Amino acid sequence: PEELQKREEEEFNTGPLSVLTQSVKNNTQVLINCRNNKKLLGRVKAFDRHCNMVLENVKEMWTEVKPVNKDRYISKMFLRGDSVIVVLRNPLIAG
Amino acid sequence: PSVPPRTPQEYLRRVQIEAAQCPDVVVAQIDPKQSVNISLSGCQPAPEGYSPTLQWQQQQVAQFSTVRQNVNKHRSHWMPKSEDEEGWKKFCLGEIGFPPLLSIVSRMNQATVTSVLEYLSNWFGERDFTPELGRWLYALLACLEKPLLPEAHSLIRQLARRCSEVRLLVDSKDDERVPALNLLICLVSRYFDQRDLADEP
Amino acid sequence: LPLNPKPFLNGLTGKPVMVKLKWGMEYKGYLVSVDGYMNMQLANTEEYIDGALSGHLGEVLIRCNNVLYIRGVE
Amino acid sequence: QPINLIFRYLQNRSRIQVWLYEQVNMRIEGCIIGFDEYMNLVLDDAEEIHSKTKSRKQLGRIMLKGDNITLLQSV
Amino acid sequence: KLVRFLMKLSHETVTIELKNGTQVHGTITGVDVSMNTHLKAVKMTLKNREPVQLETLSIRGNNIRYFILPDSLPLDTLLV
Amino acid sequence: DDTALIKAYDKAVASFK
Repeated sequence: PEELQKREEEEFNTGPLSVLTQSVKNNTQVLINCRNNKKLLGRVKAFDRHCNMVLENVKEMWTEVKPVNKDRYISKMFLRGDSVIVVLRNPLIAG
Repeated sequence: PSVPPRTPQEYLRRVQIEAAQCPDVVVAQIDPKQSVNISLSGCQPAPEGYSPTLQWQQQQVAQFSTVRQNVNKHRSHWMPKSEDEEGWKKFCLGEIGFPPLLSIVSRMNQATVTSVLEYLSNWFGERDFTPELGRWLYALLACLEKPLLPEAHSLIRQLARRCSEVRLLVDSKDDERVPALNLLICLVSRYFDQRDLADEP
Repeated sequence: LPLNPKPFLNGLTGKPVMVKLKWGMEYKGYLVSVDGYMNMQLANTEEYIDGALSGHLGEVLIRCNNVLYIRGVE
Repeated sequence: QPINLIFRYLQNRSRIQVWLYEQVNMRIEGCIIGFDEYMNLVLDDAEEIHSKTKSRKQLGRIMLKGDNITLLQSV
Repeated sequence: KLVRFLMKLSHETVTIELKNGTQVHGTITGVDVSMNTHLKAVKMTLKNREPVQLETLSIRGNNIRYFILPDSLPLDTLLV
Repeated sequence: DDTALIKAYDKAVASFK
């Protein structure tokens, strides 16, 4: 039917995409490696099969020429799945 | 049935049918540690009392927008070489050196605006903050057109950090620097969208 | 015994795998999970750039596209 | 079609080489034992052939994604 | 689905990182179902150039890294 | 006004109260 979609949600609460629904359900942060060769640390507000995402409180983090850490902040973001490489559940971050 | 398939399409149809018999999602239970990602800190909060009011920050942001309008009147009407760290420091700060007159900043292109900003931050790291410096930073920021490159976002966050750090050294709100520092922080944090650095009081 | 891509992959769950990505990095870990689109979830994940152990990532979702090949490990 | 090419190679259980899209410094080689409509291959007894350096890394049984594939040929 | 949400965003002005890294500030006239995005009132910022004004730009869904949304944007509302 | 930035700055520093 259309309630065979409720498999989808059973499939997100267990699939590999659980990693995301974690962050949505619990307001947790994740860390995505992105193809722009930078990392995005944020919370996931929403997502689809393709890893299209809406994120909150994102820090874009990267390095550059001896290499210096750089970053930048982004209140709200629509991230295309295409740009995503991998995604850490419970990443470990420090000052 | 219990023959094999002679054409690709048949084989595929045969695969497809097998692939519908399989479970679509499969999870395996395992039974039983992590690198760190070094992240740049935010802005060093303000000592008690020192944090400026929301209505003041909102006030300057609005005022700063206006200021940037005027920066395009003069900009239609048209220096060390762009790469000369040292000269740019001299040129601006001197011993004195030159103020940021529209004459001179409206003639500076974006990549320069940005480089200079770097040079005055590099000065600021190892020298004390003057009001001469305050003027230039304020100017160069007003001469930054947006959307900004990320390199340039990271730049002005660096500078906003450096301000919040210096603000801790102050010992009376009567310090000349305080307002200038609070401003630059407010501008980076509210005009240029890095609200993760902003002084929410 | 023609082995096909879905069943082969479903067959790797539970076990150690080495996923290798389009862009030259590879990741070893225990293949926790797998979906229709061949996304994957690894535990005890280890990153290797140029073959050099780069980091220890723990739990990790890998988007399907980025995968070049996957293979099992002992 | 590229599929018909493969299909056969599966009949012979031929050993094949694969040219990758993103990567030029490298070829994959193996004996093919399954595939699907997106041209993902199960590949047995498989190897990374580095160019220049003439080296070859044993992988064993792998699944190669179909989106990666420039070209297929026999060995 | 998430593309339903993007299509609710006309007249919102945004910034877009393109895949080549170009930053593209503009106002959304339309987003289609494959994420192609038409803009107006556009300002493009390029690594080694000065910027660029343009009355309009239209952009390939698959040429986008991500959208930077306006902070005031009310998400919970649009996520339905 | 050529020094209009310089002015706007000081006005802006000044205005802290």
